[PDB]
Amino acid sequence: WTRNFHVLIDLLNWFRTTNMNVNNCIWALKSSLNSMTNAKLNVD
Amino acid sequence: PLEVVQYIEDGRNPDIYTREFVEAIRRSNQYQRGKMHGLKQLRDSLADKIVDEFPELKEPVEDIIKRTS
Amino acid sequence: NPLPTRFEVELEFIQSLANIQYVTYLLTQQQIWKSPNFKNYLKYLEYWCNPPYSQCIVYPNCLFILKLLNGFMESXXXXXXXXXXXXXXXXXXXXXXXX
Amino acid sequence: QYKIQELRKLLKSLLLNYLELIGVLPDMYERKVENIRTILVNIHHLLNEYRP
Amino acid sequence: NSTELLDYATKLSKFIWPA
Repeated sequence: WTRNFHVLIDLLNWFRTTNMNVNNCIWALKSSLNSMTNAKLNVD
Repeated sequence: PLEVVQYIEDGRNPDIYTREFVEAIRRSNQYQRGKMHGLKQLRDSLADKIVDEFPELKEPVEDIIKRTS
Repeated sequence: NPLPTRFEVELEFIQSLANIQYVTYLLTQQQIWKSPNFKNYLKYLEYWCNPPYSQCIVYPNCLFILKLLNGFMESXXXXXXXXXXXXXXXXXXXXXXXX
Repeated sequence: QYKIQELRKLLKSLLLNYLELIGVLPDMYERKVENIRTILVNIHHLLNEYRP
Repeated sequence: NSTELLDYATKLSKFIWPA
């Protein structure tokens, strides 16, 4: 089967990395909204 | 990840391994390029929406759609 | 945090009267009612209802509940049983208004 | 007049950051989301000035 | 006076009952 080995996989590894890079921002976008309520503060 | 030696020990042909790798690089290429295409559609769609929203912000957002080039 | 102060101790104690189950636990006792000490202490805690002591009261209920109990100790198990049902009816509306 | 002149500005900037966050996606997005965070906090400051 | 209520009533909006 061997008819080098390292090069044929790193491309797909990077293509798998990029998708995760696309998915990692949404969770931060969800945490920011939770971080905004602590800064938000009618009067009776 | 090392399905090659798993196919050698279990008794499978790595031709379907590297074949699914060709379909994985092609399908992943169309997937990422599709995400960038729809994302560009959102970028110029929402960007043009802000363009017709206000004119004094149209000129700078044109710079935004013309930057990183 | 360092050692407390009598002002904060009495403040947190009178503010603890806003909780209904805590007042229920205070009234369902048998030792603190044999000697005229806890009643005179509750009647003593009436200075928080007047300025400038009223500027630190966070919960408006504890004060008025105190005035109710001081209003009731002047004139056993049954009435003590009577109050919490009514206050229970009152609570949730205010809770809705809070947040 | 007051903070109402700046709020607008901040608002106008927020969208301008959002566009950026859209145009990045790559691993650059992180850096951008930082700036976005700062903008939101500014909004909160002005509202604090509207509390009393 | 109203000056005590404009600065004291603002702390009554943030407050859950004590536990």
